[PDB]
Amino acid sequence: GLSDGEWQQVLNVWGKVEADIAGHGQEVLIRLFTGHPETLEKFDKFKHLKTEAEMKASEDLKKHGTVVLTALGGILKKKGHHEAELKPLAQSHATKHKIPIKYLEFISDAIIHVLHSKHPGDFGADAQGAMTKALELFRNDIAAKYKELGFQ
Ligand code: HEM
Repeated sequence: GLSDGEWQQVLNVWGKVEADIAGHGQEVLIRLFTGHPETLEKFDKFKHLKTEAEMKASEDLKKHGTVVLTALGGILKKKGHHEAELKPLAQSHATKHKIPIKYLEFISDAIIHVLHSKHPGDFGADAQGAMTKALELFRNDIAAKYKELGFQ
């Protein structure tokens, strides 16, 4: 798990996201979709986005980014005591959306990249370490539920 000092860094970094949740969310999803086009195919409602310009112009993509980052923020503020929050997300993403755990790795990496891109020089080495550990814990607990369901 994370130390209290590490959790404090996670939630300090998260204050940057909360100042512009929609912009961070849109950029996270765009980074995921352009870097890994197969992920776009999992969204019926985003398959029509042929270009990054269409993605950036999509108000509904920005809306979903707010949904995604609001959910992640709620989980992070539990500092690892997130079973109730995480279990339904793991179950919807395995059983309904059919999201391989690899794609959650992709989006975790996308979050780290967006943080550096929007806050260059202001996302320190300790902050990246702590946020990475928090995202790894999130992914690992999802993975446990994936394994329970036998989902690949
Ligand atoms: C930080 C990681 C993620 C979080 C917090 C997150 C959160 C959410 C939430 C809260 C919803 C709506 C409620 C639900 O269906 O459970 C949702 C829907 C969805 N998620 Fe995720 N998600 C994440 C990653 C991903 C990834 C990586 C993919 C695919 C590559 C994905 C695919 C989908 C799809 C297809 C839907 C339904 C979209 C629709 O409404 O048409 N999710 N997600």
